[PDB]
Amino acid sequence: SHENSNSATEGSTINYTTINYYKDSYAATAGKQSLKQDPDKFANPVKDIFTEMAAPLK
Amino acid sequence: SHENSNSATEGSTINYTTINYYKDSYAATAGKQSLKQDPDKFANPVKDIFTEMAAPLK
Amino acid sequence: SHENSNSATEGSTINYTTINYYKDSYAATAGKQSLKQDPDKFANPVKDIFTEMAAPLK
Amino acid sequence: SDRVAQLTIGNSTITTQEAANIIVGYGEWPSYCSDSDATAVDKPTRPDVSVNRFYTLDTKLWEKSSKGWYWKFPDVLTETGVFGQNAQFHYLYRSGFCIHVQCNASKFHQGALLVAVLPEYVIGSVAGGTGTEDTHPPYKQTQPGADGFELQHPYVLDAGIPISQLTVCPHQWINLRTNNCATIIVPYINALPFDSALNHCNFGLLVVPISPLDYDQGATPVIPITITLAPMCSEFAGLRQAVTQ
Amino acid sequence: GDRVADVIESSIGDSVSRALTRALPAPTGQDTQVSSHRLDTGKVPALQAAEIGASSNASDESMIETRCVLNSHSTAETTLDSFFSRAGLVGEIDLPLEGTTNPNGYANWDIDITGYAQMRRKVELFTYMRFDAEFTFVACTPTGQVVPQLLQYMFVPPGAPEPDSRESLAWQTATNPSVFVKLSDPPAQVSVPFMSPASAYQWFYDGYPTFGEHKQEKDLEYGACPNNMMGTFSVRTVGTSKSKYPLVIRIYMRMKHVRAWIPRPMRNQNYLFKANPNYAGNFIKPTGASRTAITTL
Amino acid sequence: GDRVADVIESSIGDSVSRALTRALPAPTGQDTQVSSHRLDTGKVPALQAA
Repeated sequence: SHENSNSATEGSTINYTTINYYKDSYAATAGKQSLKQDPDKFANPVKDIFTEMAAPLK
Repeated sequence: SHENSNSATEGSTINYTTINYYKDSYAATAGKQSLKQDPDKFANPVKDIFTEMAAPLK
Repeated sequence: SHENSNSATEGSTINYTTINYYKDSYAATAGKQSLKQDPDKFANPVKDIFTEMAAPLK
Repeated sequence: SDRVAQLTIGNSTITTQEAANIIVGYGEWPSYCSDSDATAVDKPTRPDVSVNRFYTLDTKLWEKSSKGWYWKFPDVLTETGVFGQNAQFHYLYRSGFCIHVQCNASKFHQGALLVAVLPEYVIGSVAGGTGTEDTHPPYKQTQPGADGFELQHPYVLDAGIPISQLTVCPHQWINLRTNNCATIIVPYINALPFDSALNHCNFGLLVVPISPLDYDQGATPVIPITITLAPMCSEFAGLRQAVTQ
Repeated sequence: GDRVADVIESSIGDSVSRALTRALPAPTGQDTQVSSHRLDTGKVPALQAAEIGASSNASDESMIETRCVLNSHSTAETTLDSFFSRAGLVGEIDLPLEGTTNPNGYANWDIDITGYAQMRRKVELFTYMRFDAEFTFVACTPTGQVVPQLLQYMFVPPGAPEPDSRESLAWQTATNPSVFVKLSDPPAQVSVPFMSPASAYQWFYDGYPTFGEHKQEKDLEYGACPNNMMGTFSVRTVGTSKSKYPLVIRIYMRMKHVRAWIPRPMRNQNYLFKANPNYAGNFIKPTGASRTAITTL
Repeated sequence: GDRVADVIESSIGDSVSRALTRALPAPTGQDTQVSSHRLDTGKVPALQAA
């Protein structure tokens, strides 16, 4: 398997290999991906952060 | 995989293996190659080379 | 790969393996072979051999 | 300070002390030529430095209405001198070169020349000029001799060759600002290893004045330009008798 | 023994083509950064002029300053050498049932890149070349439909006699292998390697490929070499079942394993024969259209 | 923090009216005497043309 790829799309957490019926390489299964979500800024735009013990509002 | 090749084209920097659907061997992917360029002689034909500190012209 | 062959043709200098699309085994590539030649007896049928230093003829 | 030359033969010679420097080629090492691939297997020889020296071949004039000139390489010296006879009776040739063209202009004179060495160039002949009527060009344009031959159209080089796209070859300028003489360096290149000196034509020079010659009336009308060449470390193969066939 | 030293002047160390110059490799290289205006010496490679690379004894930019630009472009896969092939019409031929241009029932065509100068001149921009080639013959009806007929393809290796009849010996072509194709099978797709007698194909070549003295008689061999070529291709219908429909073929061309040299610049004129330096001198036109003035269109 | 160095080209050291030239003081000075005609080099400051 002396062959490399010419793709620059990143964002993989596990190494994996691919094999294609065509001469190219990335046309096979893209692999398994997880799910990520972070809606904090969408509903909570607060700059003044208090300590965990203290109440947020006066 | 008890099989050799009958090709004499050189210029490879990494070892790699090939597999072909025909009986021959080199018809598969040729592999990944880098890019090399050296235009020095094209525009700078100077034989008298000075040291790095000294200026080139008098 | 629990399978043997039923061929008795010898004259191989390197071990190698074969795989066939048919049920038989030897129909694939025969492998790479070298070139050997020995024309000594064809033109030089001399029984009386002298030493390297001495001339062949009196 | 390696722009020197020691030259003396015949009765006159030309050397320089503070010339317009030199042009280097390919940044490379010295070497002989491939020997273990010819049709035969006989050992080669080495003619060394027996006859290689400079005699000028022509002193080309530059005038008001210069249209262009050139030469045929190595047809310039293939017919004259002991080198001429050697090339005639010997089949294979190879050597390096150091082209030195003498080109001076006075205080009065202004202008420049377009001297381009063009290797591998398939010659653009007259071919009847128009070429639509099958009247083949005579032999008086295939073997002109020591006179060279006159090129027809500058900006197409008799073959459709637009001028601004000649930049590929080593390009030189002739100006009193630039040079009192020009230097050209070319090694031996051929798509095939061995050939005869009468069938195949390697290349030739080309000269077309990039700028028209001008001067206020009362000065010299023409400008002579001198050319000589002497191959360095020449080696000839296919050694045989003085037999053309 | 070892007494005279006349020959010792030699320079053993043969590397490349004949010359006399010398150079030397280096392990590593050099780098440079950018800065602003300052009057100092010793280390100042910040700006680069391709020829001069310094400042003249008359200042160039004493009045104003400059700016900077950042890069975000990649050049890894921008090479064209082999991938430069795109769409374009190529050419076709016909084998009718009844016709005058083909009184024999078979068509033998000389294989070459000289097919149609329109697109070949794009590839003909070079002189010395090593490449792989591909020939595709697609068969259909002259009307544009498909009909289930019986066709096959015979190859003509170079050196074989050119057939002069439908029953010539050239059909046996003992050393030529056979391809198992039929109209039901996909159309022809044949690879052609590089079997040039020389290192590259000869188009821009001034010479005489035939031995003997050169005369006016032996001038036609420019471009059309009877024997130096890589052969032709002959097409006919074999078998007792003769086709009842006329047929047409389209020929598709593609190049692989690019390796080129000898850059040769662009041509703005037309030929009249193969590799003919002759040109329409009476109607020479520049490579581009000019204007009465450059200031305004 | 300290990441970009665009402004660092400045030349702090303000002394006098705006300019860009630079010089440096010296602790001591130099002297010269007189002599007669002689063909020699190295030390010959005897005469002075302004």
